Amino acid sequence: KIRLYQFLLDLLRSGDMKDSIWWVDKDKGTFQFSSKHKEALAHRWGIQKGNRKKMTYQKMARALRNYGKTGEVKKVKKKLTYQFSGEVLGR
DNA sequence: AATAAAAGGAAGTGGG
DNA sequence: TCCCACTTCCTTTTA
Repeated sequence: KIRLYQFLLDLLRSGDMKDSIWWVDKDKGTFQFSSKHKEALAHRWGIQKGNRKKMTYQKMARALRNYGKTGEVKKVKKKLTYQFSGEVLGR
């Protein structure tokens, strides 16, 4: 199955949920979720995965934080903002 | 208080 | 066996 970081990168490239997520600085790989519309994006992630429970933004961000150690996605010190690694952006 | 973002330990689930 | 890549649950902290 698709990995969470790839699902988010794919959405940013397609623009299909432009009111839920957007690039802040695409050259740096920084992106930001919508305060009011992030839950719809989280719901889509859970459905794509076929998870038993409804996915929430809180649970999706819990998964996002696990990428901090390996580097694929890191939290930025700005509201609802994260950053992909150069490796993820290049791949 | 009400609301929200951010955090992570711990245990459960999937598919190797 | 036992790690993958999350998911689920619960609690805490800060603004």
